[PDB]
Amino acid sequence: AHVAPGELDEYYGFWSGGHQGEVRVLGVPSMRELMRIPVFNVDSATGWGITNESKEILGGDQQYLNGDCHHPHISMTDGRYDGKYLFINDKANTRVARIRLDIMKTDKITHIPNVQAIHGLRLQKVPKTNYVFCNAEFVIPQPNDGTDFSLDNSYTMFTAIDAETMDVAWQVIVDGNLDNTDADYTGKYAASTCYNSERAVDLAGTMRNDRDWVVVFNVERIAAAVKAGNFKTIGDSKVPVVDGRGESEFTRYIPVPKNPHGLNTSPDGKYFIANGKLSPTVSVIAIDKLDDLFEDKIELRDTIVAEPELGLGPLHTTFDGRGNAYTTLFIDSQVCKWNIADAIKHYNGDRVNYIRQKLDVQYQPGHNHASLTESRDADGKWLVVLSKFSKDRFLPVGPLHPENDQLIDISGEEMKLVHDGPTYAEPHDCILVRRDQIKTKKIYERNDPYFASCRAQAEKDGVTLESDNKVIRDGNKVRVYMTSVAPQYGMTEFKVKEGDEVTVYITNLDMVEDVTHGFCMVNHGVSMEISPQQTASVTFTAGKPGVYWYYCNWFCHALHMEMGGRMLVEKA
Amino acid sequence: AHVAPGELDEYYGFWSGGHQGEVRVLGVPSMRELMRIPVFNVDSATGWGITNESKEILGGDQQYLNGDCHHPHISMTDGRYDGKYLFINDKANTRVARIRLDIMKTDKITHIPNVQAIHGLRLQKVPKTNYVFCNAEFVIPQPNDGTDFSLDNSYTMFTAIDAETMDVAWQVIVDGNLDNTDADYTGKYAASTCYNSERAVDLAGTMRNDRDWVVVFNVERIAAAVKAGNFKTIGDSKVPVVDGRGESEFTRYIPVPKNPHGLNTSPDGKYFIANGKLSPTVSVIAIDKLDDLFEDKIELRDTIVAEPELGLGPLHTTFDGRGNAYTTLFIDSQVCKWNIADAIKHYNGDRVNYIRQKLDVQYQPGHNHASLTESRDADGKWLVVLSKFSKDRFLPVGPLHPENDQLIDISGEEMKLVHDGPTYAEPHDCILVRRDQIKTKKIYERNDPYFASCRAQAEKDGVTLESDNKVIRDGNKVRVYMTSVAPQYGMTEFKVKEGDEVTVYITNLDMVEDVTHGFCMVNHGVSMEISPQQTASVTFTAGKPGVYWYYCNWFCHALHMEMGGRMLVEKA
Ligand code: CUA
Ligand code: CUA
Ligand SMILES: [Ca+2]
Ligand SMILES: [Ca+2]
Ligand SMILES: [Ca+2]
Ligand SMILES: [Ca+2]
Ligand SMILES: [Cl-]
Ligand SMILES: [Cl-]
Ligand code: NA
Ligand code: NA
Ligand code: NA
Repeated sequence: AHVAPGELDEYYGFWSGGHQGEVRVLGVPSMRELMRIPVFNVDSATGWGITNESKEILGGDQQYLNGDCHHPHISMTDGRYDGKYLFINDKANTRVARIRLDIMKTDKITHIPNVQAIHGLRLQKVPKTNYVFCNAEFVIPQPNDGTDFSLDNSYTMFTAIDAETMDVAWQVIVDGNLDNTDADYTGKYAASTCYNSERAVDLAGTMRNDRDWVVVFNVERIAAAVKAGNFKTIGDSKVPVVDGRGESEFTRYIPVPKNPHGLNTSPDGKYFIANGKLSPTVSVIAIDKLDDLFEDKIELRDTIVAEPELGLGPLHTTFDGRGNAYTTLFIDSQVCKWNIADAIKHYNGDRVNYIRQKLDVQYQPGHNHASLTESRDADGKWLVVLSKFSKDRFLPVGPLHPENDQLIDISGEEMKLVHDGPTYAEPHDCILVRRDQIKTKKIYERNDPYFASCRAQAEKDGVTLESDNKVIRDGNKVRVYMTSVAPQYGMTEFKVKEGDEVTVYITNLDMVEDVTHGFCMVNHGVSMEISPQQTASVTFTAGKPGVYWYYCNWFCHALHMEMGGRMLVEKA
Repeated sequence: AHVAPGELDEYYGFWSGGHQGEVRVLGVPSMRELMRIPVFNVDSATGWGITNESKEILGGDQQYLNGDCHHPHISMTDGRYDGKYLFINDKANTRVARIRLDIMKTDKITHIPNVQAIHGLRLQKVPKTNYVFCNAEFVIPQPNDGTDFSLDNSYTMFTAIDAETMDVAWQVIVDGNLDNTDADYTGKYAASTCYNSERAVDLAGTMRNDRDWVVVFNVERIAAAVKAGNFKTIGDSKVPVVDGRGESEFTRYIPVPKNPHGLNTSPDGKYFIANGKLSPTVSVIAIDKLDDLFEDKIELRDTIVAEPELGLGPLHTTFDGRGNAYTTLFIDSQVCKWNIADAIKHYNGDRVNYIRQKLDVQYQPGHNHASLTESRDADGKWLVVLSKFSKDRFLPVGPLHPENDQLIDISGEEMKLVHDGPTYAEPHDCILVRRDQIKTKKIYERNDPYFASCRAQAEKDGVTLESDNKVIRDGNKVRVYMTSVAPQYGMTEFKVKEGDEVTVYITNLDMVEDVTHGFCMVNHGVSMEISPQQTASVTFTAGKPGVYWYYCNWFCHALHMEMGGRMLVEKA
């Protein structure tokens, strides 16, 4: 449970940042934050959102200073984590990101078309992560062009992204809406919860139906229809769209009470578990019955093998790989341990006890996550419970309180609280991976894709980034290329005109690990990271005439304070 | 050392974020981050830098997405922390911020005129914090208007800000430059290091002189000259400027080797200690000799009562209140405990031993900070050492590594490492305060200054913020006022035209602690916090015609997912 100085954590944890927009890398079981990976936020330090390279990745037709990331998931090969990529949603500005786990940096951002608010996200497990599966939460008109605002004619879609290219593969129109999603251990099926079968905005409307549903997607049938050309398109997007509304070959709508929320696949591949939320239950769907259901051989509700009452406000379920499930009860403010097989007996009227233990948590739990739960190798060691209120649990810090991520030992029969982890607004889910499932680089190589655009521009200017310190004049544009070797930039002054569009490229020629440099231009609103063997750039408009200093903002050497230069801006 | 679940930390720590731009609130000795206070960064979650209230506080004539904050200090009454305000510098875009410690929010940002790169910052101690003292690091022409770029005619200034108004009080022109600063325990004196007596840009130039100096400011004389009207002004600023160059009544330039860096006041009020950096020394200046020096009764170097050799790269010194000092050695990667009285005897020629202990730290230490060191109540319990490299100390996370903030027990004769704390780029200094020295509010009062502007606009529109759900049209502006009680906004639909300038005001009517609401407009790049009894607002341009959902992004209730609404944008 404890990590001494000089000792390493046993697992990485990748935490969502919620509306703060980043991913946080923790060591488990120390629960210490090792790194922040900027995604949808703008990072003053590394310049994510400021650098040209990050801006290229972000794309889009407007700058967004925010995002809302909930659901981080790591790429799999044959149902085991492979450590290549992390993917996460953006509910705020309707995007999905991919993070490269070799350098812990975002490398792709995709805008999802003709939907709003990407919420649920999880990955194909088997045969490997070929698809990223994405829910859009909020129904909108199709197309959304202002000619018809009616809810009556508003819909959402389920989206599959090609994991390797990050281009959207296809979308499925559904009835109702989409909340959370998971995938099976064959590649054939994915499934999502719906809380708004009513397609309402008002609170009473969203709660009218006694049951909403889990919608199950026959990914095999969908992919085949898309391959055959049996699809349509919406609006300005060329993405293939198939229609899963009503009675469709692509979907099954299994009724589940009530405004259900989490959707979690058991690590033995047997079950999708929908969390009942307004219903004090979960609903256990037998994946091995879905083939029969897609042939209309059984009823929709025949796939339900258990629907146990657990307590008030079930939100999310996770697994120890020993046959138990752990479910957050938001209103009762507990985590409930229960046995799946015993709940199945109870549903059948063989009235065994199925609840093993309720542990109070502090306070109001959202997601929970057991170590390796999303893989075949679910190890039953650690359980993280991510609670949304902290009240009195930490020192007072004003009206805005931290969240509380609690680490619980589930290695034995009895859940035991070990650590209370204050966290800034606002983690949703997290994912734990063994140390040995991640392989990182300690320095860049000069062909790295993270500065492909810099190499391409340098070639146009005949600049050798590893060697040159040059000022290139291009009309109202100026490109400044500098090398850096601690504690010196290879250029200590340059001159431009007021209003010039200045781009500064810095290449870090240091080879020693951890010798990162920075670059900041005083009063010009720019900063960037340049780690060993990286190139990075920033663009800014030169301000009113005068001297402006630049300096290294990454303490790098005893002579760091002296690592700088001057930009001289002349009257045009 | 250890804080169990349900127990509280004994100290607050306020960490600088460096070029990440925020202040981080830690519990000590657990070393867990309790809260982030946005300052110069743009926070996707709370909307700091997006909300109208934060934008008014930031002011300026352009948006900055970045800052570089090093030096957090808390307001004092008679040399004891009083818990009212924290102040911090911005090196990147030449600002100073004040944080209100009742709500843990920035409330004032001041742009410092006619200087670049605010670095050193510390507070008046006695009789209380009336002044904030600020160093500007980089010499610039006066005025900085592009007519003369020469270093020969470039200078910097020391700045005093009125702590209560946050308006600049006066500035002092100096020779050389300014790095770090501290104040005495009378109010009369402040002092700064200089590393660039050469006023050079090139590295060899900045290290040419064997000695630079500590510049001591006679604050009493300066304030008198200003009150008498004996000052000038620079450029377009009305701030009073006095000239402390050369032989001046306002300054004394005590030679100190070599490119000295930290400047630290001992808690008995006896010494200013300059950290030698390129010289393996510190220089101990006796404050009780300064009156004699300002009457020319002693020589400049007669104020030096010790100049002990400690080791390679001394950067920052801190104090246990027992007569020992603790100095970071950046090159040797150690913290050195030494006895001040013995160093004075050694300087006098006595055959004595002033070094007590060298502890290896991991790796390359910058600032260090002992609990209550900046006050009379320096308690000698804890020492934080903030190191700039972490190498192998934490799990690998790519080319960019965390920093390492180490917690050391200094309560006894032997310094003992207790904890290694990974931190994101890049803390400089921190300040520790007892739990009982901070008094926070849990909910807002409706007269709070943090939404005075919202109140004034509501009044003009005839709106009662605590009761109204109204849409106000004013040309092409739309002001939308809503109340909120989780899980329902008081308005679930509103209509605007494409291109309208839409301002949404939300007033949180929940009264229970920790029931924070949020607000996000999908695809419009806005988010904001609304904590209990707060009002907050965001402004955005309505996009292309269509439906856009808004939702609460602060998990607030079991029905959080249903806390939404729609903005309907029509073609103009
Ligand atoms: Cu490069 Cu500090
Ligand atoms: Cu309001 Cu969640
Ligand atoms: Ca419903
Ligand atoms: Ca919360
Ligand atoms: Ca010098
Ligand atoms: Ca570092
Ligand atoms: Cl889920
Ligand atoms: Cl200092
Ligand atoms: Na099959
Ligand atoms: Na089958
Ligand atoms: Na099969």
